[PDB]
Order: sequence, then structure tokens, then C-alpha cells
Amino acid sequence: HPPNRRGISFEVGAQLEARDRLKNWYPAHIEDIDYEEGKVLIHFKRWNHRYDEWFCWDSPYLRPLE
Amino acid sequence: HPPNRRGISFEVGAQLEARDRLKNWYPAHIEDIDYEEGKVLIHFKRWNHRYDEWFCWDSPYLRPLE
Repeated sequence: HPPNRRGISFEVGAQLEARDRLKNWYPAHIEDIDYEEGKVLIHFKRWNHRYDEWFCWDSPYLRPLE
Repeated sequence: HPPNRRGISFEVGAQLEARDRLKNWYPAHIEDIDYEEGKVLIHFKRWNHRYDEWFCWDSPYLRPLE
């Protein structure tokens, strides 16, 4: 089950911020949810979908967009 | 002629930071130079080249990467 974290909604189309591979906090959204392994597919706004990434929904590298 | 600005080299393949369409300072590079209109083609690292942009080489929306 997705965890209850402030400012974040674990839903496809939900907006948040994630820390990218270049160690930059950038605006992102949830493209898909893997309820079995507890992961969220993250898409960094205006990036090649080649760099979309799966983050454990408990990752501290995810934060509210506000 | 390109201007002389600290930390920035007006050369194809040169690295810097530019302020993107989402008002975020993000690492970028010079893909091309237009010496007639005094513009630089900017590519934001890991983005769709659809969002590469021409910036006047005097733009304050360009800054050194350091």
C-alpha cells in the first residue's frame, strides 16, 4: 500500500519533485505505479522519457512540489 | 562578435547554466552559434531537443556553470 507522506499523492498524474541523476531537485509527475515492489515511475518535466525512473515510494529523493 | 563574460565560453560544446521555461537554473551546453543575430543554441542536459532554445549571448538567463 502507498505510504501517507505530506504534500505528495501517490497517484498517476500527481505532481511532485524528485532528485535527478545530476543531483538536481526538478519538477516531476507519476506516470505509473508498481504496487507489488512499492515503486513509482517518475517523469522529469520536459525530459527524454529515456530518463524516466522508478523510485521506491518511500524514497527521500522524492519531495512535495510545494 | 561573442561577448567576454566570466565563467562562460561562447563555443559549441561549452558548458554553462541557463534558466529554463519553468524558471529553473539547469546545466546546459552550446549546440550552435548564430554570429549574425548574436544568439546561442542552448541544450538543457537530458531534455527533449524539442525544448533546445536560442538565447541572445548577452542574456542574463545564462550564467557560468561554476
